[PDB]
Amino acid sequence: ELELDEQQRKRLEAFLTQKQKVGELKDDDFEKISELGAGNGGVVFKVSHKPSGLVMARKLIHLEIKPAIRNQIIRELQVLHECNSPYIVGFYGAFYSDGEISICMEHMDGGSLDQVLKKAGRIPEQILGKVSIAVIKGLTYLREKHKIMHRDVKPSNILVNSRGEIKLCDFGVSGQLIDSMANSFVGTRSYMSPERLQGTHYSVQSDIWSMGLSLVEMAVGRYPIPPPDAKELELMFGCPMAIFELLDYIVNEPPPKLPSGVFSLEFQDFVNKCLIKNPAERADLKQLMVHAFIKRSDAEEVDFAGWLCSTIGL
Ligand SMILES: COC(=O)[C@@]1(O)C[C@H]2O[C@]1(C)n1c3ccccc3c3c4c(c5c6ccccc6n2c5c31)C(=O)NC4
Ligand SMILES: [Ca+2]
Ligand SMILES: [Mg+2]
Ligand code: NA
Repeated sequence: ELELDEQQRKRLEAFLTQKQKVGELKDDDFEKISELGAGNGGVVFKVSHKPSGLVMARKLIHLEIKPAIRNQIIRELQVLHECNSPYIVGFYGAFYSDGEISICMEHMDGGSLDQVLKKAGRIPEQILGKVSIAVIKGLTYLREKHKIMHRDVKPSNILVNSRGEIKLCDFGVSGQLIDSMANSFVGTRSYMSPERLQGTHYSVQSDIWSMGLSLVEMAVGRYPIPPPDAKELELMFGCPMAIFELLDYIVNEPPPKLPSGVFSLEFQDFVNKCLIKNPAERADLKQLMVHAFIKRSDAEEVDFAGWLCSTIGL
């Protein structure tokens, strides 16, 4: 299912063309255009690579560690240079400098589905059908060609742009970086599968669960954990807990689910097969790739770009 499209394949080569001319990334070649978002561990800025004129997203993570340690990280990130999927943010290059490690990539003017949600309030099903295909497709490539998991699926990790592109970002690739980052830098797991919340079996199934949870929140408009009362259900459509509480409520409670009537049965059944606790029972990639929801959505002609640009102003 990793086949390529004409327009897509043409866009994949474009990046390559540019990436070639850019050359070695140097700290003094960048110019801060603005801040994009606070990503746990470091910060993301909208920079300008003066020498090339290109606009990029520079991730900065301050890690005062031994040189060999740093030179090590940069060695691991060199892997992202091989990732070529229209469902994953284009990588430009990484490097260290004066205390910080820089991760330069492709800028996504659409932002994260996290912000998009806030703007829209709640994403339409037909739209969520495009995201599913994207995320679903992304994970496959991450495993198919790159034999690695994502390990961190959430609305904030789903970047989109004015071209109607949906790509994933924030997937671990450097063990050392994670090690050094694990220091003070630490994020939540409220989007993680229960299986992992027990040091048990964890594969793409863990990502598939993450997605399922995200899709619901985007569809409903809020975090679907725990299950919102009926007062809101009839409010939002017509019709708190501690980081450790949810972490367990997620393990000792019935998985969330999309409210009936408002959504399509196929979609409802789709998420459900995603939020199946037992990673063994939960649907696998190819299983979802051929799920009625994905087939119906893959066929639907949805102008994602238009709706997005209209939902955020763009
Ligand atoms: C709260 O926001 C986040 O966690 C983001 O994923 C979302 C936010 O910053 C983060 C840290 N982020 C990241 C966290 C980790 C890797 C990449 C990003 C990231 C990228 C971009 C943007 C972005 C663009 C426009 C508005 C906000 C944006 N962000 C990113 C990127 C981008 O255009 N290209 C990569
Ligand atoms: Ca400098
Ligand atoms: Mg993260
Ligand atoms: Na600098």
